[PDB]
Amino acid sequence: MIQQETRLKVADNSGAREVLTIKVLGGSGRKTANIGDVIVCTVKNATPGGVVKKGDVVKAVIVRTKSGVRRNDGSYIKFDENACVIIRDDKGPRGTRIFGPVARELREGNFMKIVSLAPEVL
Amino acid sequence: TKGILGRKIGMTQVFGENGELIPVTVVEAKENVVLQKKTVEVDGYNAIQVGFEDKKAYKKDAKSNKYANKPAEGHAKKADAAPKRFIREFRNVDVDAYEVGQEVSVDTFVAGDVIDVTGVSKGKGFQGAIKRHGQSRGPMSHGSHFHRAPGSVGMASDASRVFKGQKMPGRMGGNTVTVQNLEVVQVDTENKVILVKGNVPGPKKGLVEIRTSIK
Amino acid sequence: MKVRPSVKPICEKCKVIKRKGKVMVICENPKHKQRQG
Amino acid sequence: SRVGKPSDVTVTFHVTVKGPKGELSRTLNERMTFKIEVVRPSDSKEDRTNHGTTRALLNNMVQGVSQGYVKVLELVGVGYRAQMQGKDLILNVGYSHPVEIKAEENITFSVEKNTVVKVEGISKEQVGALASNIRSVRPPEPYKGKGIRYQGEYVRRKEG
RNA sequence: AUAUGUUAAGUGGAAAAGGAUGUGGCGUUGCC
RNA sequence: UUGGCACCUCGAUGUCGGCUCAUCGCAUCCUGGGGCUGUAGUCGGUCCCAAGGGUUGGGCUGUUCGCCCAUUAAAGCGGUACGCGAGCUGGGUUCAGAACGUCGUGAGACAGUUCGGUCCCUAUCCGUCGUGGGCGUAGGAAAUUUGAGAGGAGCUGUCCUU
RNA sequence: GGGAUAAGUGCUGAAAGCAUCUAAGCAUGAAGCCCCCCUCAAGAUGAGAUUUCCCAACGUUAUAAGAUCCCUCAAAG
Ligand SMILES: CC[C@H]1OC(=O)[C@@](C)(F)C(=O)[C@H](C)[C@@H](O[C@@H]2O[C@H](C)C[C@H](N(C)C)[C@H]2O)[C@](C)(OC)C[C@@H](C)C(=O)[C@H](C)[C@H]2N(CCCCn3cc(-c4cccc(N)c4)nn3)C(=O)O[C@]12C
Ligand SMILES: [K+]
Ligand SMILES: [Mg+2]
Ligand SMILES: [Mg+2]
Ligand SMILES: [Mg+2]
Ligand SMILES: [Mg+2]
Ligand SMILES: [Mg+2]
Ligand SMILES: [Mg+2]
Ligand SMILES: [Mg+2]
Ligand SMILES: [Mg+2]
Ligand SMILES: [Mg+2]
Ligand SMILES: [Mg+2]
Ligand SMILES: [Mg+2]
Ligand SMILES: [Mg+2]
Ligand SMILES: [Mg+2]
Ligand SMILES: [Mg+2]
Ligand SMILES: [Mg+2]
Ligand SMILES: [Mg+2]
Ligand SMILES: [Zn+2]
Repeated sequence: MIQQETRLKVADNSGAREVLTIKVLGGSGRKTANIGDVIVCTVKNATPGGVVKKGDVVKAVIVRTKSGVRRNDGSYIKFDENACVIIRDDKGPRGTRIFGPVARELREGNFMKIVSLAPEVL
Repeated sequence: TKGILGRKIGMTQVFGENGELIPVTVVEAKENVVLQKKTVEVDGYNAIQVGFEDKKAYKKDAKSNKYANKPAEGHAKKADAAPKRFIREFRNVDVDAYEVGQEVSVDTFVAGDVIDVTGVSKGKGFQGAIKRHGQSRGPMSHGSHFHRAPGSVGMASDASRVFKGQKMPGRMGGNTVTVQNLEVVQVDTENKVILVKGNVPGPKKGLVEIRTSIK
Repeated sequence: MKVRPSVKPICEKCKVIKRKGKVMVICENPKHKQRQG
Repeated sequence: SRVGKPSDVTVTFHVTVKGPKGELSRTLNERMTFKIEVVRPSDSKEDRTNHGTTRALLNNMVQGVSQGYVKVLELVGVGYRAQMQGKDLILNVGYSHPVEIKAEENITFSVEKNTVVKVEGISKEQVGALASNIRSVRPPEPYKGKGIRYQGEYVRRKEG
């Protein structure tokens, strides 16, 4: 459950460490976003030498949330943190690695490169 | 089309084909009997009257609705049925396919049938604009003295009155509500039960009317 | 369609007619179609 | 009226013919008598207008009962087709769905090369309406001429 | 109500420059 | 709108912005329909019909406004005492303190600025939202109803295929 | 989805021999109008309809069918 001003860890090696959510995309009046949704964010904290730098306005896909998600079989998955991945327009990751587990809903979202690079897909 | 009366028992869930979780409402629709057939020639419209949930027979000095009074008893005997607790009319069905005094079984519906369910929603008593009409609160701090009030109710000299239809506090719930395009999940002839996908109006034990969907 | 208070022929082929109580100009040239209004 | 002022058909007056190609009855204006030949009463403006239009309608009835009417449409464009699906017409005019134009009484459809369509009937108004609907399915476009045009109708063509 | 005519816009029952084969009455002339 | 006039109100008609709650107009912002195009297509320009619904979350500023960030189908323009303080707030603005610039001999003052500065009221009538009692409906009564009429709802994106 | 329409688009058609969507006729045509969908509704004093129940004598007394008072309550408040 990600809204404007929510801060998210970045689960890739693109340079960004923490981002702040600027906008939840996908319609007028949309307030919250979850796993697989795309957000506009600003990089509040970055590591040295990364492609993505502090102060940049980028787009990211949410890959895990504390709220988690509910699947049609009545099962749920929840994570210990909110983490996102910086993406390009082609939905490919800007970084070259993905850290930590990501939700399988990314596959339905067509973030196949992220799913492939993830060390675990639950 | 098709129609039946029942009591809402409660909510549960089932697992469909491919394992998806289907939340369902259990409706017990035993003891449904056609009491009357209204026609255009006599009543001006076509309908079948269905009684549901047999009650006790008439007795002298009855003090509650558990016992049929003499008018109700005569009305039921004309159909050769026990007096019923709930009586409702169905206009959607075709009256030429029913006889007076015939049972309306749960086997009338079939799994996959699309239905509309009508019932009296749960009562909530006297409620304010925030809950009853879903309005916004005023600020809770910053010196505010406006929290759950309804706000401005009109304009100035024009119009010097409050319009009809203004949203204000008052009794909430207890209204007739129709939920449309639900699905019949399962019909269980023993126990006379229909499983409706989703949820329906009213408290547990409340009367519900199941009809074939208009749309 | 030109909707104008002042409708008048624009070439020699323009024709002034009245339809449903409105003064119009019709022509082979669609640009010259005019209605008063 | 200059317009206002037959054959083995009936012309048995309201009017109702019994010609070779059908009956084709109607009412005509109620203030105009006939001897055929119509006559204008009171010489008023409305009287003259109605005299002219009544004479035209009567001549049309005679012509339709005698030799009928035929409107011809042509389809221009690569892949455009017109089939006769039994009695009705089916048009493939570049849409994602074929268009079904349903035949009507005293009206018959014909197709040549599945490109030139013809509407035949006793009633001039009905034939004109059917032709106008077949045209309205897809009217001509000014840049290439594609569409269902009238056979003898001029199409204004614009450049690229 | 009576006689004669005008309007078809509910004009009558809120407005202009300007536009128009609306319609009635006077006419001046060109062609036949 | 800025004004002109001084006709209601000075034995008081609370002023700006915001909040809450709306309601109406159409000169229509989006969506629906259409004509023309200097309309190839995708896009556009312009005019006509159309008020059903819809029409944002922030940074700055008391602000209205405006600029900017990021969205959206769209982020329309106006009326309702520049709608709405016996519904709220009180940042600004007519108050007593103090200071700067400036003017004044001075007391003090301001096409100015700056920090601080008490928002009362138990609803009689109409109105509105709910909820009962009486009588009427040509016998009395239980239940089921028709529907004159009224209210509600009415938005729209993206993707695949053709 | 059905009916009637707006701006439009016409067909037939004269006044005006021709032309002309119009003057009489005939079509078509909007998220809009009237319905369709949901809710309330006979104090609709125009007070409607159906089924069933009840039936006395001398304003009075007692009553019918049926309601209540009072009492135990909750899905209602
Ligand atoms: C809080 C109670 C006071 O209300 C108010 O102060 C307000 C909030 F209600 C108020 O200011 C009203 C609204 C005022 O009226 C406005 O006046 C304007 C000029 C015009 C406006 N309209 C016409 C446009 C009027 O509505 C005025 C003049 O009160 C000062 C009304 C007059 C009748 C007035 O003087 C009254 C009598 C005023 N007052 C003097 C208080 C004088 C100041 N004060 C004293 C105290 C106090 C005293 C003792 C103990 C404690 N703890 C406190 N608290 N406040 C009281 O003792 O009581 C009240 C009612
Ligand atoms: K009644
Ligand atoms: Mg709020
Ligand atoms: Mg408080
Ligand atoms: Mg001009
Ligand atoms: Mg008028
Ligand atoms: Mg003024
Ligand atoms: Mg004076
Ligand atoms: Mg004053
Ligand atoms: Mg006074
Ligand atoms: Mg308009
Ligand atoms: Mg800040
Ligand atoms: Mg105001
Ligand atoms: Mg007020
Ligand atoms: Mg001072
Ligand atoms: Mg000095
Ligand atoms: Mg302070
Ligand atoms: Mg009605
Ligand atoms: Zn022209």
